[PDB]
Amino acid sequence: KRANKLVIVTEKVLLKKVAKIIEEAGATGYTVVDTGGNVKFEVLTENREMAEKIADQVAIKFFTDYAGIIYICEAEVLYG
Amino acid sequence: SKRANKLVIVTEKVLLKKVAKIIEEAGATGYTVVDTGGNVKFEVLTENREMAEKIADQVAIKFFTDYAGIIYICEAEVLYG
Amino acid sequence: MSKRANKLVIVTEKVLLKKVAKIIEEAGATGYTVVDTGGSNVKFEVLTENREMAEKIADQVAIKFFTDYAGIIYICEAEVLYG
Repeated sequence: KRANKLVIVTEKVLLKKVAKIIEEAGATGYTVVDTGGNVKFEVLTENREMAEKIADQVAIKFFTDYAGIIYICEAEVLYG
Repeated sequence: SKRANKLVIVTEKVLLKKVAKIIEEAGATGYTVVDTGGNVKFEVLTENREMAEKIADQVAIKFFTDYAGIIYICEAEVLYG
Repeated sequence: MSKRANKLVIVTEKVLLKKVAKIIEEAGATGYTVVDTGGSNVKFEVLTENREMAEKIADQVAIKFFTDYAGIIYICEAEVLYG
């Protein structure tokens, strides 16, 4: 099944706040890693709409005050 | 340049050695492994689709009825390797 | 609104972190991610302006280090939403 792999790279301080947004958006799960260049979230979303809803919330709420980038990659889910 | 399958396996850290063995025994030339929250995340650029699916089937069938996990594929264009 | 970009990923030996970071920056990359990985190794991810930049960075890293150090370089298509 084709899915959207939404990736959010932002400042580590927003880890708890962004994780809440992902969960409240109805994301079934997500990965989070520490990165240099910060924290990187990866979320396979049900549909495009959910990927965009999470992206819009994060951006609108934190991207005037915080550094970050958001992107989508196409993923084909085999299991899970 | 060559189109390849980037197989990604996210599962519990306890299965690191077991999953690594499956990748290697499938004939994977190499793989990346990282610790993750939300766990261990494997990334493997496979020769062909068939090998990507073989590894995915093996891991899922063997561990997923007992452990948490997700397996997916992303298209990658290999420039060097 | 949205823009397609090249997500260049470089996985190599941790010893080359500083050297590869310098190549990315000198190529004109606006930013990049770097993580520690097993398989120590280091993984860079760079969303490049265009394909040409992705390939310039890849050619420099590969030609200058891959005969002596281990590594792979690939590109994945990314759709940038914010940033």
